[PDB]
Amino acid sequence: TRKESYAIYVYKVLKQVHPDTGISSKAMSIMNSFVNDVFERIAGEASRLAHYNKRSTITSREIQTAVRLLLPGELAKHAVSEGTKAVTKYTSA
Amino acid sequence: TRKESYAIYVYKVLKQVHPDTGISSKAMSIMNSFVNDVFERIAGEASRLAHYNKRSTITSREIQTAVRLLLPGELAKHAVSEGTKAVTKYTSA
Amino acid sequence: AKAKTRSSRAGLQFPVGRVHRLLRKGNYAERVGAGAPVYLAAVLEYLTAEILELAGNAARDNKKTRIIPRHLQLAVRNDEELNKLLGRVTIAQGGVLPNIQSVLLPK
Amino acid sequence: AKAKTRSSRAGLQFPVGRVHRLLRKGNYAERVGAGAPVYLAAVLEYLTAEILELAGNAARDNKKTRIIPRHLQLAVRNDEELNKLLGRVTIAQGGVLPNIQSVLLPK
Amino acid sequence: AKRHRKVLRDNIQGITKPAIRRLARRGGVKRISGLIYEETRGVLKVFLENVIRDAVTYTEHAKRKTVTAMDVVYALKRQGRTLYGFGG
Amino acid sequence: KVLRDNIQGITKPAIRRLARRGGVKRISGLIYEETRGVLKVFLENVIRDAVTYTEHAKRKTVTAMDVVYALKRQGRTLYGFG
Amino acid sequence: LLDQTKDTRITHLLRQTNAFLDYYNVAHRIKEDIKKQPSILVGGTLKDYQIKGLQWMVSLFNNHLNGILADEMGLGKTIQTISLLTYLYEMKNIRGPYLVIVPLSTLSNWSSEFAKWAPTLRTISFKGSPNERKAKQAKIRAGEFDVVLTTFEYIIKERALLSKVKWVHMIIDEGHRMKNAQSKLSLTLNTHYHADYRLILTGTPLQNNLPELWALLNFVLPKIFNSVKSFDEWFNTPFDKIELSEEETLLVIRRLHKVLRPFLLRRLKKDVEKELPDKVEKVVKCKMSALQQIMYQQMLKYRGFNNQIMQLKKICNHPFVFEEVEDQINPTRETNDDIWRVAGKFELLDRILPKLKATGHRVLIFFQMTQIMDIMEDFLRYINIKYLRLDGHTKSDERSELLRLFNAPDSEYLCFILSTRAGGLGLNLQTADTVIIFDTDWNPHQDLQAQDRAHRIGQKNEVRILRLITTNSVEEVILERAYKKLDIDGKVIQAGKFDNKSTSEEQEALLRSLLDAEEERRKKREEELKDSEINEILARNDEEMAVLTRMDEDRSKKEKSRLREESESAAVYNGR
Amino acid sequence: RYRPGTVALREIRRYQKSTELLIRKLPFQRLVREIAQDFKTDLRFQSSAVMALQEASEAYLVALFEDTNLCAIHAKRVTIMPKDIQLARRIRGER
Amino acid sequence: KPHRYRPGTVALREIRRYQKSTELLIRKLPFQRLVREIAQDFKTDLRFQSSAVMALQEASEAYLVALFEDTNLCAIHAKRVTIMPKDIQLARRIRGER
DNA sequence: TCGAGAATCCCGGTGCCGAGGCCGCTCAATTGGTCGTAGACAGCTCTAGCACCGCTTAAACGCACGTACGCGCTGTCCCCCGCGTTTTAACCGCCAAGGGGATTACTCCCTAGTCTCCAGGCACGTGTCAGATATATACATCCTGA
DNA sequence: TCAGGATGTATATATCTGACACGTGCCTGGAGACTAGGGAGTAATCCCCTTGGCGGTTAAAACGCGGGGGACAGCGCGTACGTGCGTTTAAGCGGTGCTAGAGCTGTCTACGACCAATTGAGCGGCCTCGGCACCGGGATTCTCGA
Ligand SMILES: Nc1ncnc2c1ncn2[C@@H]1O[C@H](COP(=O)(O)OP(=O)(O)O)[C@@H](O)[C@H]1O
Ligand code: BEF
Ligand SMILES: [Mg+2]
Repeated sequence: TRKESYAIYVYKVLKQVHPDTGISSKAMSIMNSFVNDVFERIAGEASRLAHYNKRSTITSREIQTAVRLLLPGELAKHAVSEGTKAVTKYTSA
Repeated sequence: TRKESYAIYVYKVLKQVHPDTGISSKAMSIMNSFVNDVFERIAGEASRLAHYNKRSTITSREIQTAVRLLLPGELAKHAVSEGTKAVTKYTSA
Repeated sequence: AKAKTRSSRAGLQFPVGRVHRLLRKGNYAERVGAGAPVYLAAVLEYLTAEILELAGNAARDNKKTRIIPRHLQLAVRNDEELNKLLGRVTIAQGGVLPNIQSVLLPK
Repeated sequence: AKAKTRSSRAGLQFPVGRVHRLLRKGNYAERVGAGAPVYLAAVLEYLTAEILELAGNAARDNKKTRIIPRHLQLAVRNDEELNKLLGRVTIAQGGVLPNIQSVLLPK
Repeated sequence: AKRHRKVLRDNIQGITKPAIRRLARRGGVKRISGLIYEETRGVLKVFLENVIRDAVTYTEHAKRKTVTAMDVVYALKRQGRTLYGFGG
Repeated sequence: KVLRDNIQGITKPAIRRLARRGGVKRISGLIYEETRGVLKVFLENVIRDAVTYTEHAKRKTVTAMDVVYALKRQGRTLYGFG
Repeated sequence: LLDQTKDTRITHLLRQTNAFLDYYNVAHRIKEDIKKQPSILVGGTLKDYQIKGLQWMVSLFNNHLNGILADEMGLGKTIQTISLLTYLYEMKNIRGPYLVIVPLSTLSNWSSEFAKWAPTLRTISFKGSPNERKAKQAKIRAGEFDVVLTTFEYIIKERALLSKVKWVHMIIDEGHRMKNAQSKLSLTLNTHYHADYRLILTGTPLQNNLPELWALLNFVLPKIFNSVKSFDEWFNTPFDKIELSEEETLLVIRRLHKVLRPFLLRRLKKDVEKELPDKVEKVVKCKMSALQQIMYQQMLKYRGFNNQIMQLKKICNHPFVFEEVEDQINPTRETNDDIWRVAGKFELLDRILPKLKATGHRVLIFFQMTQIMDIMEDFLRYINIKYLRLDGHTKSDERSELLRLFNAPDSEYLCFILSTRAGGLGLNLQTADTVIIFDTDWNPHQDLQAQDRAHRIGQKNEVRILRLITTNSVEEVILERAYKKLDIDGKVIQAGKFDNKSTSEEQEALLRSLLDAEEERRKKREEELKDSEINEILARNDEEMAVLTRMDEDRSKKEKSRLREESESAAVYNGR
Repeated sequence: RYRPGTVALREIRRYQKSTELLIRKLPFQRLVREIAQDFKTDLRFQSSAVMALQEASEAYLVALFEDTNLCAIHAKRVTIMPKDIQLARRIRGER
Repeated sequence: KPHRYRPGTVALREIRRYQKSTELLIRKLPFQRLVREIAQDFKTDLRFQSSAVMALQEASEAYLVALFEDTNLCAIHAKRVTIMPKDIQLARRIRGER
């Protein structure tokens, strides 16, 4: 049985922000439950937005509006900025 | 465009409980939004219970446990009683 | 053969078929069992029957034969369990239960 | 041709493919677009980068080079927006921000 | 005055001392301090901003210029306060 | 094996320490029993939800995941345990 | 085709006459005429028109038939109602209970012609607070009176009372106010129980589009109330000009005349007198200012909502109607020299005013509401030319009081402000002369409605009308559409003008000559700053041309100019 | 003249008796439009939407004055104060 | 005379001490026996993982800490430095938990 | 305003168990192709939303005035804190039994899917009465004085 | 403590209407019938994590005992808010004029589901080694009685 997690990814991002700082296993578990939490939130709001507008497909627009609903203020603005840049670079190349 | 509702059904149940009493249109709208609300609650809890236990099928057991989670106390007991009786009579005949 | 509605088999007034459709297209799970719409429709019938029963009793107490949102506000909030279920709900045109703190009354 | 990961195309460290799978099998909608896992993974990268940034700053302020749940409690609650997002969250081994009401201090 | 109006108090002041007074009479309040009014206007403005930003968000997502009742219902249910009778 | 008076196992110094962390300076002598009642109610709720989850899965063991789903079920999210 | 309406609606005329209780004969079958007035009428002069119209409406009375008065204006609907009741029930003596309802703009007026032009018929009015009413319908609660004179909304509030008693003959005024049958007034007139005889008075028929010809002839008559949805395709006449005008215009409109002859009645002032001095109608044009003109392209470029129509009407009239603009122009908002130098309407206005007061002739002006009239008050007070003011929100006390303040010939005030909608029906004046209209008739029936308040029976002066419009603006396009509509009903109401006695040759006379007029304005479809041109309007004789040269040694001779930071800053604050 | 506090109680029973809306339409609608101007310009509102915001707003303020009354009465005072309001909003977790 | 601190100083030093660390303030075995007793009334013969009991201890202790924070806010609003049961049940009445 | 002294920070030293990197070993992520279909875009209709004014009147506003209550101050007493002493149950470390979670192999039958057929329910009308309103009349209650 | 008046509040009858209850034509979604297949049930085995016990240590809890400070009651002052009245004033209702965008349809096409082939990123098991817990001593700081 292989149970996957986000551990190595939070580790990589941590080494990007603070290359000299490590993280304990418990804090890694907290980060994992955080990523799963926020993921289920944005996915749920995307499902609601897709159901109310009568569409069967989740696109970047529904995820964008969901981010603008969940994240207050600057988290929403910078989050939509980073995500839009990521989809931009993704489909451009 | 035909927009369906629960109006006539709440009307029938009302005529079962109180045959002599009528209902205003606004109260019928409140009853409609109530039935839709509770429906989305029980269906959502059933989806969560089906996802956590790793099953792709919603059966009467998941709906039962969802009713026992949402409805406090006697509403849960009598609700599970009526529902179990309804499935009983349904599959029996 | 003549088609008989599944709502009439279990003795339910609610549309077992419609509930089944909403469970199929509601993106809840990938597959839906055969007892889910019957059981769920029965639960909804019990809840609706109770809230309409209390609403009818309140309407009869107010000498009005037509249920109004005020009678739903009173019928719910006067009941403990339905108040615990609906505690987060704001009912339109509901009003507030008459209440005064005993310390505010003259003496 | 040599397969290149979609996470490397957009410049994301998070598994765009895994997010896409979770959106497909998560019973969210019936169909999933091609920009949803990229955009969502980017948002998660921003949030994780911020919370780990504040956690690293708090760890550096406490003279500890290893992040502990206390540093997550401080790093979150000291920030206004993350406190508004996580206000309903109970972090294990978090503790409480040091606080004393000014009226309780001697004079 | 008469030559030019200058009668504008804006809008949030359009919520009147007797209005808030009545809302307090319904809540069970007996006597009211003179400073309750400004605070009540501030709180009302806050709550209205919180709901309206969401309703306008749902409106912009659908690519519509009209804010309907369903948008407000989904904003209230979005913030945890459920409303009945207007649809849902 | 009937268990009784175990809520008395919660000690006056314990609750006292919880209040010292909560910012409370001085405590009245009547806080204790009430705090025990409140804690017992909370545990009744969370434990009935978790035990409900455990009954639905036909398992005899209550996993930490069930407790997490009960807390998130009530609206209090607990990170770090899964 | 539809002549089933000819024979069948003639037999239907028999159905009203006997069964309810050439169209010149079978509909009018009960005949009479008298050129003598009823004995109750006192202090009035008898002309020829209200005779034929008098026993014409009496001919509608004896046959038990309703009707509409299609006449121009100034023919004394009040006279026909007074002499109507006083003659009829001078004979029969029943004399009541009878209902008359008029706009609140003129109420005590109608009672004033119920005062001097005849006594012996009492009046029940409704005005002011509920107390005076409590006195009135508390005294008359037992229902004894000759006539009730009321207004519109008091049958809506007092419909719970005055509709209980039985009525016979009602008089409702200004059918254009009636308009739609979907309006609450209409459907609540069925809550009014029944009054056998009816009538409607109007200065002009309904809107150019005319879907509501239905509503009209439903409230006017038993005729068409059976089938509501019929005529909407039969309205296609108004909406190959020779062939389309032929089939549509000639066919359908010949049908409309064929059916509608014995209902509407219209005449002119030249028919009764010829004392009408001129056609008494002109227009003018104006210019703009660059600082204001930038608002056209910039503020039109803003495209927040509904402004594009609202923005240009204001800025060509006043910049100061906008609060922020007026604030940024000057902080002090004191009376200033540059208030009238911002636009051209105030420049040419300051040009005409010295000649206005010079010639000793007065002027009427119509306005938009709210800030426009305020700023005009500020200008007329700035150069100090005294003025009355009138508008919708004023009370009835100073409504009638101001009406009396006009009637004094010693008046030192020449101009004054009056509301198009509120006051357009608000006065009856033989002594006025000059008229000006800014709004440019969102409905033409309102501009021609309030337009005739100058020329009147016994006018010893010569009327001139001016439409003040600025070039390169939406408002002259609104004038374009305005006389486009004047053509639209030009096939309807200008077709309805030759119908009085049901003549023959005059209809094609107005088709060839009038058709040359609509063709003339087909040419029209696709300055005056010097003293002489403006002198030409108000001259009307060489004597006035000579006496206006005394104003040329200052306005022209004069022993700055019209016209940036306000443009950029204005663009900043208006960009919200 | 009535003793002070009697008219207040009669108003309590009166307004708690009926369902009437306690805020006038047009001012509240202009307020909603002003607040909505700061988000997206040139928006259209259905009447049922403004009525919805009025229902939720009035009910929210009624509950807020209930809890505020509980605070004032807990302080042994019959007069609510701003610190009672902001106290209730501090305990609810809204700030 | 033996040196004694003025009443209220030790309480503040304890406030800083316990607010400084992450330590759990309730002893394991009593809390575990309490959880088991409460769980007996639902389904008999249940098995608990250690991480589950630790979870209930985390949520319970954090909940009581927040409850004492709001209760302290009530007591201070009453112009008193001593929390009382009416402050607790007041906070639980305003939160909507009763 | 100051020393005695008890608690706390700081610094140097030591031992350890979890953080961090490596290495097979998958199995899910990537690529390449199809195949049907959701929605993108253009077009048409027409409904409700926007502005504005007329007109009435219930509500708001400003103000005069009284007295009810919030708040400051004081005294009392009681009860909870700070500390010492004594007891006990938590804790840790180890050991042992075992049963319930976890997985895998086999099988079957419940539901998705499609086609066919028809009536349960829905928009549109029609009539019609529950109650909202108005008038008249009498009871409940507060406020006053006795 | 107890009677009299004025105000608001309840009751009885009449009346008048707009929303509610019922019938109707129709049509699209629900029921019946049939088929395939894959997910869920079920038997069997493995093991690891739970429960239970025992013994030795000791930090922590219970119990008591002074005493000082805070909870609470009382009292008095002053000022701020209720209450009523005359005066404005926009709210409410209506009515006009325009048109922007909600709402539906009809194509038509890019786009995502789905299956076969392939392989390398991530994971479980497995090794170091060092950042941090723990301790012992000294210097420093904050509290309390002179
Ligand atoms: N014979 C007459 N002599 C003098 N004045 C007359 C005569 N007939 C009519 N008038 C004028 O006509 C006015 C009444 O006309 P009015 O009733 O307003 O016509 P309408 O109602 O058609 O506009 C009066 O003011 C009166 O001065
Ligand atoms: F005589 Be018109 F009606 F001015
Ligand atoms: Mg007239």
